[PDB]
Amino acid sequence: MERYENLFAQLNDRREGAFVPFVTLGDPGIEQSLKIIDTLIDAGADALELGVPFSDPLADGPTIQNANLRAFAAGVTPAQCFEMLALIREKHPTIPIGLLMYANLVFNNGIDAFYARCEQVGVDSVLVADVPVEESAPFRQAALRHNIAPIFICPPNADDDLLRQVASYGRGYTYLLALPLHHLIEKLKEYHAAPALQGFGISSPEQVSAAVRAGAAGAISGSAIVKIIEKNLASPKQMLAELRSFVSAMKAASR
Amino acid sequence: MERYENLFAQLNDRREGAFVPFVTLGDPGIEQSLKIIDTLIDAGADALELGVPFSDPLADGPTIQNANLRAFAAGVTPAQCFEMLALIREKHPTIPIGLLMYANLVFNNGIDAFYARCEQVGVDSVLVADVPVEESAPFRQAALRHNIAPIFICPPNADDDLLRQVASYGRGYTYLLALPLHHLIEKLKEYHAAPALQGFGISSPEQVSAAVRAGAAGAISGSAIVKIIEKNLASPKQMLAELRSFVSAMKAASR
Amino acid sequence: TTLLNPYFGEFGGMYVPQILMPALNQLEEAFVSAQKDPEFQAQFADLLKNYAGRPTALTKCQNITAGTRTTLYLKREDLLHGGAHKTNQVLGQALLAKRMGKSEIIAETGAGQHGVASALASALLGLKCRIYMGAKDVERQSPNVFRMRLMGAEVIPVHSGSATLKDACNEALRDWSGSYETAHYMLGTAAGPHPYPTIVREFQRMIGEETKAQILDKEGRLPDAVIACVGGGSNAIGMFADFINDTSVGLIGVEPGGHGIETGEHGAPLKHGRVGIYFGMKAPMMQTADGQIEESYSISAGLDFPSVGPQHAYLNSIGRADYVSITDDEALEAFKTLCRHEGIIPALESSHALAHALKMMREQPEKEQLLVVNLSGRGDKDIFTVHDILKARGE
Amino acid sequence: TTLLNPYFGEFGGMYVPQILMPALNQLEEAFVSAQKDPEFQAQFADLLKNYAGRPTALTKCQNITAGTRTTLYLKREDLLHGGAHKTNQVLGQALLAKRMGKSEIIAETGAGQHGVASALASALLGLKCRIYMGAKDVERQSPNVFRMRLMGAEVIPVHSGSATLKDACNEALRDWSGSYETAHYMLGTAAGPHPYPTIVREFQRMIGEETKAQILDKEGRLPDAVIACVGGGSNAIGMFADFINDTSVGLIGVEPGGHGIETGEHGAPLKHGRVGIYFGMKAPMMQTADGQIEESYSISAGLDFPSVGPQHAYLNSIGRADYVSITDDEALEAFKTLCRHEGIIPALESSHALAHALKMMREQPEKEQLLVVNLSGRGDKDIFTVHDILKARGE
Ligand code: NA
Ligand code: NA
Repeated sequence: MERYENLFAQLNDRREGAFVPFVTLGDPGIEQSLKIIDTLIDAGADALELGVPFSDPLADGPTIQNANLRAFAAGVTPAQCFEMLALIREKHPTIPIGLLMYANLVFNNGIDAFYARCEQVGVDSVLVADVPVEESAPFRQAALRHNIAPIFICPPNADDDLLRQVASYGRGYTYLLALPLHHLIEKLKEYHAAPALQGFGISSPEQVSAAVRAGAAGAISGSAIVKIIEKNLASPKQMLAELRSFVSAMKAASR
Repeated sequence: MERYENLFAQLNDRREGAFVPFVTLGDPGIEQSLKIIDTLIDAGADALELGVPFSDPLADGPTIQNANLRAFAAGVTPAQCFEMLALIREKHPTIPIGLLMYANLVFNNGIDAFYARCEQVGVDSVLVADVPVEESAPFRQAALRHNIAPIFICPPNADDDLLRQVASYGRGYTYLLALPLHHLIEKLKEYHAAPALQGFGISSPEQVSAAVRAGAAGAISGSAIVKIIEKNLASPKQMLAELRSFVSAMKAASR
Repeated sequence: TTLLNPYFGEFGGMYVPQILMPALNQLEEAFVSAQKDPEFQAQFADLLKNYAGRPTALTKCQNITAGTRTTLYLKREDLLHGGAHKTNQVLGQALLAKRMGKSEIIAETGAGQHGVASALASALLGLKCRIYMGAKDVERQSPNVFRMRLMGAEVIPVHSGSATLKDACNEALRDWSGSYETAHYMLGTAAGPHPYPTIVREFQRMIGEETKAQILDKEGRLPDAVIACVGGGSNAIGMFADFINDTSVGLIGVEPGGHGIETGEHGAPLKHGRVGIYFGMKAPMMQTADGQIEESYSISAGLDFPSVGPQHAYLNSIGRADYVSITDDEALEAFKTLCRHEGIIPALESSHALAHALKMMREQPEKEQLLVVNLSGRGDKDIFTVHDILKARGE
Repeated sequence: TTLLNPYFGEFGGMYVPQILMPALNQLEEAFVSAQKDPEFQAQFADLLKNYAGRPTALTKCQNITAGTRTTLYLKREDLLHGGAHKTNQVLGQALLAKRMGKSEIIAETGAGQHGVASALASALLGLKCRIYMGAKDVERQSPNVFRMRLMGAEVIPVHSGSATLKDACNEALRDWSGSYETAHYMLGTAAGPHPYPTIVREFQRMIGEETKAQILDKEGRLPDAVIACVGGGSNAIGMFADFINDTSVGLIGVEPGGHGIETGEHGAPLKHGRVGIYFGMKAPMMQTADGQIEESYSISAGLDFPSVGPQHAYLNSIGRADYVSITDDEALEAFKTLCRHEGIIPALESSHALAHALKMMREQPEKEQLLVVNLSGRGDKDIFTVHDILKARGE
């Protein structure tokens, strides 16, 4: 978490929103994925959301399931994912790194051991996509014991009791997915929630400026990035230039 | 019938059994069948049993169903059968001619009309293979109104009440198909049955002599004849010479 | 002499070779004795209830009749073990065979369904089952051949010439004529020589008896009409029998119209054939002008029988029951309608009965009427046939 | 907060994305309300009795057990409309969907049998049914696709990557997460997130309740053991549930052993897998060493599920129920044995339960024991599979 607190403090001083891209680790392959991630950071990403390839995903779907398939086709293990994470952190000491996980990969070798490994490689937060707040206690406890921020989704069908739980249990940032964003943000501010990142359908600069204007702390963009990766599988170099151009555009919109 | 009475009277004067071949009318074709029948008579047949091709036979089976099929393949209608019968009678005025029928062909155009046509062409007897004595009354009555002898089968599972009915209702001859033949013949003589012709498995001269020795009036041979027809379908002339040799042998055994 | 009347009016009788009369007389006496035996009835009921699954449901089909004044119930013989009504009477005939001390069963089949029924009854009751089948029917229905063999029956393909049901029947009877002391001939419909039309009716009559009790419980009155498909007549006479003396209840039998009566390709001898003597009985049949038995036709193999049971011919003649026909296409539409609107896949045989009920409702939709259709079988066996047709016509 | 306990010991729970919690909470409340509603129970009973054909028979199989001191009964869920137990709970879930004012049903299927069940229930009750199916399962079972379409369901082939049951499940849940106000997700076994393991058990528990009444009537005592196959767990928990507090009654669940546990090609996660979190639940599963879900294998498609319902994992852990496995070849031999000796063609799923009962009898033939096997389905669907195997091995 500390990295998130420091990031949001600096952005607030700059009157700035965060722009946070998502990619799957090892898509389309390890070295290229490391290249992608360094390109995202150099283009202006304020934080990263990184997916660990899973045998059977769900809160994602299409553009991302292919990314998962590509990473499996390259033979990427969770252990190789943790090695990439350590290297990313060794290159980039301050950027917040969040993981998007599914519960079985956290549970598989022991929950406390998973978050211990996150802390060892320098991850800052973990969102377990199929652990609702109702089931989250052992995950949250292990996360906090290893200085990892537990991330929760605030969905469109949220209600007031969910808002209070997400505000009370989340750290680092709140994943915002009906009330107008403004009112949802108001209630999240009233309940002292972690700074909200809007994460639904963020694909153009005007959506980034809109989220910050609504009172969110920034925006998370997932499918859009992985689509650029999808489009240029045969052109590694065009892939990176397109990724640079998109992220630079999205980050500019947050200022 | 009268022809049967005259035949058996003459054979009894000669201390002789009857030999009676069976063939299907129009097998393998009309002219050949007429040739077959004239060959059977010249070789020494004392009477004839003639089958009318039927769509769906039963008290016969294999060797004969093929004969029926052959006759159908030649396109033989019951009306063509009656024309052949009239001609056979025109060539052969004294030989008893018996038909083997199935009930639907007798019923089809009216039972009385069927036996009227039998009398017109000079048939002497009719065995309806699927009309048991229990159902026979309208058939027997129509037969007798047209001077046709109704033939009944005395089967191996016969009992005393069946013996008395067959003896009382049959005319011309009794079709004999367990009691030793001798005792069955004794009871049939005691009940004044029409002279018995043994008709089960008659295929060699010693069976003809055996039947007459048992007290039967003669023997009927069916499958054996149609087998000779079957064997020589490609040799019309060999067919007739083999038929002549078999019938001459079988008739000799009856003297 | 017989114990029971072999005729229904002019129809019926025992038109078999003399050698088979002792077998038929033995069967009649055993049947008459069995009907008087409380222990036989208790064993039969035990098998029907605890093995075959009787009583079967009487299902109200409200979706089908929406917007009309017809109320339609389906008698669910499709829910019987084996998937058709045929199971009722084979269990009775198999018990009757054991009553006569017999340890073997002879049967023959065309569509294969009667053969499956005879094989399952023989397996349950410990009887050696041999089944004659026209080899063409063999090839046309190799699933049911495997089912019969799975169930331990010996299946015997009959080559004859026409290699069909009539050819299998003839071989089965020839077998029976020499083995009846130890083997029973399990005839598959309410036709043939006496006593079979009577025995099959009595071993199917629980269909109508249950229906009567169920409809009185649910509606407080008897049906305006009960409706059943007629191939040889067993499921229909089983439905009709308990209602014959309830003269307010219409009895409607449905023969297959095939491609249409006017095409000559149908299986409707009762209304469009001519009385003849065949299959051991005097009954309406399909036959040529000079008396050769004609082939029938129906999309449904179970209804492809060129004659009909003599009791139906009799009920028609005196006007107690009415007989109609339904074409392939009408039966197919009824099949689709029941699948879609009630979630029940019916046999194409039974779909002929349903189709006529749908016509009674649709032609006069403000007529109040309470109808029961005998759903004689399930239609899983027909989905490939229905598929090939709809595929071949652009659906 | 929930109204009911989502856990059975450590197993179960609601491990779904946050967006699906309102749908699960709504379903739980509707279910709890329905269980307290005499009118809901009366409607459910009406459908079970008059449409599906309950109660089902309890059949004594004396031929099977000859020469032993085992008495064996079969609970005949094969006689239910549709031919398997799956029909009980889809009728309940479809009524529950209407209780929440829903007019659409979402389902997914692999073997196709649950899809056929959901389609027939949706047709009867007037619900729009859309069914997700892994396209490979599509190709493998095109009969059931036609059945579902015949019955008016929309079948949606899922291409994903692995195009299988898990891929159809994921698409069905993604659909549900955006449509739950108008659509109900009809899960097909006693697994998944709470409240489904509980709902499916309660809508299947008439199997064991009837069995208890029938065996007390016929034998005057409870079984020594009831035995059922376990794919996801619904037919087994339906049999077990009413006996759980009868501690003298053994509860035996049978997982598929496939080619043998030691080959790794099996579907026995309860005894040979490892606890994980997947399908919305914490439960035993087949998974790789670093936590990717493994594929299961069984000759029987209905048992090819790499996890198991959490209540079974709980009953095993406390020793109230025992779980065993049966290989393809053992199930095939039991299938053949029932066909030959009782005239009943069983589902290959249910044949795993029968095979274990045959082993209990054959290994200790002078042990007196009263056994009930849940015959969860009929096996007409499997005759082609059984044929190809016996043909390929020289039979
Ligand atoms: Na007919
Ligand atoms: Na399983």
